Amino acid sequence: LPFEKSTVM
Amino acid sequence: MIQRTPKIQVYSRHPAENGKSNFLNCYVSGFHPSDIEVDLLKNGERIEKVEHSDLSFSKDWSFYLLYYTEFTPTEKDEYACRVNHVTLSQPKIVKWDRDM
Amino acid sequence: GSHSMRYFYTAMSRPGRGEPRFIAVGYVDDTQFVRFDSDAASPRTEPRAPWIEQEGPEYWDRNTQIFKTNTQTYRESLRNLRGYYNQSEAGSHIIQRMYGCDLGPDGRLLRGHDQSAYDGKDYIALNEDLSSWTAADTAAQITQRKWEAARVAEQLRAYLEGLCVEWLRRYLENGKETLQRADPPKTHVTHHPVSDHEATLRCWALGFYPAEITLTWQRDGEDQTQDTELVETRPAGDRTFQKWAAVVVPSGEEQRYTCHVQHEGLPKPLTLRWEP
Repeated sequence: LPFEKSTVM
Repeated sequence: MIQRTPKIQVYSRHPAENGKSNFLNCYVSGFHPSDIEVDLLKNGERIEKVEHSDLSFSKDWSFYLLYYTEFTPTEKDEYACRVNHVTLSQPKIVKWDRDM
Repeated sequence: GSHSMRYFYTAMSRPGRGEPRFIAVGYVDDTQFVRFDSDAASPRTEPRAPWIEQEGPEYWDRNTQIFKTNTQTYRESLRNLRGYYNQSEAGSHIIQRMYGCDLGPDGRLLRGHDQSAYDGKDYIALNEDLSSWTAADTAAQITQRKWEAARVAEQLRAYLEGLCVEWLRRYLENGKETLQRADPPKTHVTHHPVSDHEATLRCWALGFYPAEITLTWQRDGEDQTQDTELVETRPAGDRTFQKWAAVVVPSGEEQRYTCHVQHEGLPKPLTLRWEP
């Protein structure tokens, strides 16, 4: 299962 | 931008036996950026139904792909892999050698 | 049995051949199990190993929602990093990320990883303490500050120590017949004259899993590191791997040479010679 949070760089 | 040229290996899934169905592999690795063109060749002509693995990369960020197709090796048919990449002036052809 | 899980993301801009492509793949050890491609006719998370197929609709939707959000996030990140480096729109660039967890053998979180790169150079990495960042340059420092503001390291630590590990263990149990099975190499030594006075001994290892293996040649019981031609370990295409190592030897001295192979699947290490 992947990491569920996305954050723009 | 630093670019890295592909390493190329051409080889069979199983030990090569004339008349016996097998798989011809072309493994390209250590390259960057990711765009690359790979064909498998039988006596100089592009083989039609070649498949490939999903794009992934190594710990050093360099990309790798496996291209493959069913083939039946014979005494006289010559197999090869044709590879082009931004780092290459013209395509590189690597022949299949059954002891390599 | 020392196991890991990793996800590999590649986001690639391509002006003006449409929007950046985002592709994610997931691996347990040397086995790929899932993929997502923003370029596919219908973008969705797809199984790539038989043991993951038993996961239900809710798993597949969960994955697809995350990778779709990541597709949009990475396109913004590509814009941002082009900005940070004063790069033109001309102009194709790549962000890569690899993150995941390692278990011991044993079975508990050994350590976690989260690293990003830009055009194939280290950009930002989560430190082993899972609490602080290592940023490569003044551009990556901007990313670091943004990531601190959104408490990313804390979220990653929670994932790497919790979910990453829990799901890795579930996959290992579900796919235990393959993932927890080490297939030993099949080995032999070939001999081909190169000239009247020299010959190549090639030590072959075929059909092995996982990819990790050691192949060495010795002359009189000492390593032949500079003289061994060593090929990169390569996939056979049926989950197994292949490798060889070659030395060129003076003719008549063949018996002074031994090939040594170590691999998890072997009862005990192998010692091979050319057998005329």
